[PDB]
Amino acid sequence: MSMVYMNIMMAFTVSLVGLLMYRSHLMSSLLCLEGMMLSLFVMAALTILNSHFTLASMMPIILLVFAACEAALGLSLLVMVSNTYGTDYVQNLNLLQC
Amino acid sequence: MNLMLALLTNFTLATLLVIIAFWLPQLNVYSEKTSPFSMKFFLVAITFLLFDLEIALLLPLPWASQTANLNTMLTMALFLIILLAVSLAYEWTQKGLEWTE
Amino acid sequence: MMTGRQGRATFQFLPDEARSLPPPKLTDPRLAFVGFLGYCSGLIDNAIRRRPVLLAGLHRQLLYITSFVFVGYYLLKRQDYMYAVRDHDMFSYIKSHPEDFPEKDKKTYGEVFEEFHPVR
Amino acid sequence: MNPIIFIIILLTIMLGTIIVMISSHWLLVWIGFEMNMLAIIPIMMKNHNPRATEASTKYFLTQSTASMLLMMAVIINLMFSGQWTVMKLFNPMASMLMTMALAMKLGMAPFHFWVPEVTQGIPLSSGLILLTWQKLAPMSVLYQIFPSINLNLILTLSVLSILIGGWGGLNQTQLRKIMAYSSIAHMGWMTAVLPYNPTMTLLNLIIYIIMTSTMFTMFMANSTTTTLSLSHTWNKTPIMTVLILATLLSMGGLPPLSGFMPKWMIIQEMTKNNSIILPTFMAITALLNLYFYMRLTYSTTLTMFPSTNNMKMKWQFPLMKKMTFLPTMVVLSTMMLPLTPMLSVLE
Amino acid sequence: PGIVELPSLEDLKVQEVKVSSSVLKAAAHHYGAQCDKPNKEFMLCRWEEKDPRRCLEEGKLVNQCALEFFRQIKRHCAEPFTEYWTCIDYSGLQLFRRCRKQQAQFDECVLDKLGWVRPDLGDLSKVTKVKTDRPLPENPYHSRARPEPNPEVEGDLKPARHGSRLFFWTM
Amino acid sequence: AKTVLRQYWDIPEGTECHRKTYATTSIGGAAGLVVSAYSVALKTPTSFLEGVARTGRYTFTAAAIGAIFGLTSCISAQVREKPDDPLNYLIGGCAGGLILGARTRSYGIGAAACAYMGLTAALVKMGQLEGWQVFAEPKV
Amino acid sequence: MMLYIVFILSVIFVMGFVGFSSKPSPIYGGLGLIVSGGVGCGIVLNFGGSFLGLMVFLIYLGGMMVVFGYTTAMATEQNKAVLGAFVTGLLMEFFMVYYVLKDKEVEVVFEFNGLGDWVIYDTGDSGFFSEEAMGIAALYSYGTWLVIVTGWSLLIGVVVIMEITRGN
Amino acid sequence: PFFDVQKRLGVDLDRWMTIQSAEQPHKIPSRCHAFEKEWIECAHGIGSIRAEKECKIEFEDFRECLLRQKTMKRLHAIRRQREKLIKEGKYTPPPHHS
Ligand SMILES: CCCCCCCCCCCCCCCCCC(=O)OC[C@H](COP(=O)(O)OCCN)OC(=O)CCCCCCCCCCCCCCCCC
Ligand SMILES: CCCCCCCCCCCCCCCCCC(=O)OC[C@H](COP(=O)(O)OCCN)OC(=O)CCCCCCCCCCCCCCCCC
Repeated sequence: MSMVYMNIMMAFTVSLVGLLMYRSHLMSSLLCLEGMMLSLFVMAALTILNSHFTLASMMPIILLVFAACEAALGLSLLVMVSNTYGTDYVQNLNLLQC
Repeated sequence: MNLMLALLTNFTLATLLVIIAFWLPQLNVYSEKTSPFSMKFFLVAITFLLFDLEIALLLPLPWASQTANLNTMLTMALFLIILLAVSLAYEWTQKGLEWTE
Repeated sequence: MMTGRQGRATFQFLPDEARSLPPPKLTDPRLAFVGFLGYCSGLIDNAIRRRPVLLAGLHRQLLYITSFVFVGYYLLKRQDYMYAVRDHDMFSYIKSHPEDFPEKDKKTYGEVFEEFHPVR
Repeated sequence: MNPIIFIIILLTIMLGTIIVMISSHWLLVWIGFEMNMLAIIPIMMKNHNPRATEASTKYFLTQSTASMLLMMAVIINLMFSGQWTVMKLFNPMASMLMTMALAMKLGMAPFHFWVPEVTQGIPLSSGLILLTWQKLAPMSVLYQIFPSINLNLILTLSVLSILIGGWGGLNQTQLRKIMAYSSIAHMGWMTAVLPYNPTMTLLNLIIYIIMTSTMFTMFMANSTTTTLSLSHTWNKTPIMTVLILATLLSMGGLPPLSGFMPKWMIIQEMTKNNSIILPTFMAITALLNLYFYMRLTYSTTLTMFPSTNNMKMKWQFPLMKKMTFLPTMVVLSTMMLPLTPMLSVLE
Repeated sequence: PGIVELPSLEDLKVQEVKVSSSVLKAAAHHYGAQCDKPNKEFMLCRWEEKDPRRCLEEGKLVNQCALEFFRQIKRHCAEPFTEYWTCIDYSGLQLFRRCRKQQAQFDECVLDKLGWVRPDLGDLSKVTKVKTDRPLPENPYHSRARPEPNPEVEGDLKPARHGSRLFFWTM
Repeated sequence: AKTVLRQYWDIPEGTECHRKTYATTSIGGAAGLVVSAYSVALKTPTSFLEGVARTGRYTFTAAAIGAIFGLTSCISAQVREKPDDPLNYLIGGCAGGLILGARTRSYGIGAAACAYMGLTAALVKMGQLEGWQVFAEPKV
Repeated sequence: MMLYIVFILSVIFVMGFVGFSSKPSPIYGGLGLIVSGGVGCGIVLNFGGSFLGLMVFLIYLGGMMVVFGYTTAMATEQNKAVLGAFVTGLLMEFFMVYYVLKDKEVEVVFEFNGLGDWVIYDTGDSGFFSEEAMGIAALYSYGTWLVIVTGWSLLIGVVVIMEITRGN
Repeated sequence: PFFDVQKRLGVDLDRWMTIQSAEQPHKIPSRCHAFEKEWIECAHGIGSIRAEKECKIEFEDFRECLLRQKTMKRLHAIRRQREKLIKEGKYTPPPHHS
């Protein structure tokens, strides 16, 4: 591939592992989710710019617009979780076991 | 390289003033002194984000006016702005832009 | 498997070439069964709403039967077309590759040796 | 919720799924999924209670993660082939993430732990959308990229789904959880025959949607969500118990009902490819599904459970629920075996 | 695979045109109306051959016309031209509209001394035709023969032989 | 899993029993870690020390079963001079099944495990002889 | 050492990811994601993407990340695991950097090279425009379908969030 | 597509950005326009089962223009050989390479 791709590709892996291992806060994981889209944004832009894929120069912007809209929907749920149990801890969200 | 030096100088200068500001008066020796989530604020931030994203789709308009398909380009340009105004109307009528409990 | 067929018009319920095939008869056994299904749906409609099963809503029962037969007629028309296409492709492919489908050499039972296993 | 906003949100759920099915570009496929997840959360939060809030959160995190993996597969596929077309992927690593992203969205084992819990925390009408409509979009993509899916991966996810759906359902009394595990079990059948004959993946999907929609509709009519509450139906609407018996028997694959057709055709398309061990193991493990279906038939229609005194006040009012297409769905769920050769319309 | 063939260091040598971008930009309009024929032959060569090694001889002809073009200015209009590109060279953007007064003198000088007419707005951007004896390439992409298509299915669509033939169904 | 299985099937049956046992012990040991990997994840141990005790317990029980299958099934093929014989695997499967009962402290599990593990092992040997396929490659 | 600016930035890019991936307090986690975003734009700028790089600052850092920090300060109530994860992350980064700088070839899932990012850049360009800008401006002439679906999704985002946050 | 609505209606919803050799604004080409064109014209109409065998030569060239894997191996070899001879007194870079 190339030398830069290794770190971008390894940055996605770090964020994925970070998202799959919650500690206590729900806000912490949403950041790991928005880190993933940042790595995908940079990785796609590197590919498109280097190959002179002109019409694909708009794709990274579309990736950013939808990923931010999804992030907004994520924060709204976090707020409604905090207004119920007083904190954004994931251990509280355990009613559905039974 | 020029833009890199300009950023380095500005932030390096700011750091110096900050540290010498926390130390220059400490060259002096003064005797030791001793001894609710709001929903409406959150909705302003989220409304700004969705509006801010729609602005991202409008920034390339000046370049988009150089095309040979002005009829198509002018149709979609007025569609995005009209849709952005429709979002404002929905929040306005649904009491989104209010600060009274 | 029959998706990228050479003779194809995508996203068409009944291509033009299907009109050269005989239509399903209005007395088709499959079409009578589809109509019978519509009638059964009518009776259940009365039962779940606590109406007289056999008599209530004869006008409603008539549209249950007609809609099933109407939809059933076209599905059967497409069913017989897709099977006609399969045979059409199967036979054309056999002509194009005669070496892969040779004419079997036929030997009478007087000469072919089959082992005998007695039951004793 | 305002009725007009309810229609608008529903049409956006449909539009998201339709965009996935009419798109020849991976970006529009991804956009289709995003528009679909954005619109379905409000119908899960509509009842405004902690359980709904928890269910919507567990669904968002699962579907958000799945969409990120899918977009990673698309970019890897762009680097190694320089195109966006919705077809076979050109890198084995892209195929794995793509196959795993779709598995998470579908709810296949071992990416299954959210289906029982999300379906339990939302109303019946929201569960009906979740278990039937939300499965169309991922299956459409699998129909198109199956030539490059890793065989051992897709067949391994299929086998686990059949097992975990079976064992999970035995230990359930809540109706919403029983359908959730039933949904996991039937997914394994759809993806087991996918490498061999994708046409039978659609047939099993169509039949599953019809049968599942019939069950949820009958539960919604009597507002029943527990096994016991369903056992009072014989004393309120006797006809509805006979329809539940027939559908439950159909879902179990017992001939001569409709639910035997897909299990019948999938076993045919696998023995043609000299697959004998897998269809037998799949068919035998499906008897677990027939068991906890039969248990509901014993407490609903084949025995008369105890009733309560206040039930007598219900006899004086009719059913005002919509029960849309219930007469038509129930007949299609039971009396379609003689029309099996009609599956060619799906080719 | 193969070995990339490259021309020799003596096959590329030619007398360069060593004048700054301001000098070229001052003479651009007259230059394009005088050396059009050798110029367009070279460009037709490049867009057709798609290989710079195939159009080296046309390239040298482009250089020679430019050298001869500037010598004529060197003989008749030197001071007017030297004063024209000095004003162009002063601006960071090398604007024409800042030097209309000096342009007229240079434009008039060439008109009298050489009969050169400055092309009008929109002339140098026109598609033109060039008569060349170089044969048209047959396989410019060096592509191989395409794989032959599948046999096409043709004939009459007759009904299925005994129907679906699905297990026991008779139609 | 692809490379280790090749090692087991490359060795002809009833020979080099030391290497076959090592191959079987590896597979069972791996299957033990996979099981204990999910057990720790879904059922949190009370402490780190308790976690490693569980992971070691499952890993040894799984590795003990596989160790005795390859050893027992390879010795049997030697004394009987019958490589292509499923009965060799039946003895190995049941021998491994008893070990499972031994670790669980139950005679019922040992008897049930011996019967079913032994039956499954015999089928595996039959498939290798006759080329049965669990994940068949699409052909038609 | 200025020829390897892109690789140096990428190394800082990863270190920031190990920062907030270890999940310190949300206040510091968001701080680390701002650093990675700024470094991320730096990489995109050096590949020729100026509009895309600046769009990261305006929309990602000055947009979403401000809402993240704004929501953290209002709904977050201002260990060994954090340090353990953070140290584990840096070590893997160091070894990946160490090997790709020793033999200039590393194989982890993919075959990566270590010559330098500059070796793949295009060698010819004489246009009177920015190729990146032309593509993005094509959103209005070519991307009619994209504009409609994107705009509708943003409009539905407004409707959906108000529904979720009403609470009654 | 699962449903070919675009082909039925003759409307180009998203086929304009699928490939990098399609029509680009101002006729700006991609770096691998020639290679993509050759592979597309080789594999057209014969299905992907055949194209994986009868158009492998073109595909390998296309993938070589995308990731440039083979070229970087060759340059890497030359750099090592020059470096090895450099630290032995056995090589002398010419004036125009320094
Ligand atoms: C060969 C010598 C060993 C055998 C000796 C036998 C004597 C008895 C001792 C038993 C030992 C059993 C171990 C056998 C495993 C090794 C043999 C094998 O089959 O290989 C499997 C795997 C090999 O690992 P790999 O580096 O990929 O080798 C590539 C070779 N092609 O090796 C494995 O790791 C398999 C074990 C499962 C690994 C996955 C477990 C989950 C990992 C995630 C951990 C949890 C998530 C991490 C974060 C949690 C927080 C810390
Ligand atoms: C062909 C080439 C050869 C290939 C290698 C052959 C060797 C195969 C090795 C077999 C691996 C078996 C995997 C199971 C490992 C044991 C799992 C385990 O650790 O738990 C066992 C479980 C313990 O439960 P318990 O201790 O009571 O609860 C503790 C709570 N703290 O106690 C139990 O409940 C036991 C239940 C286990 C049942 C699982 C199914 C048995 C394994 C199926 C395979 C059968 C075939 C094996 C024979 C060889 C086949 C070729």
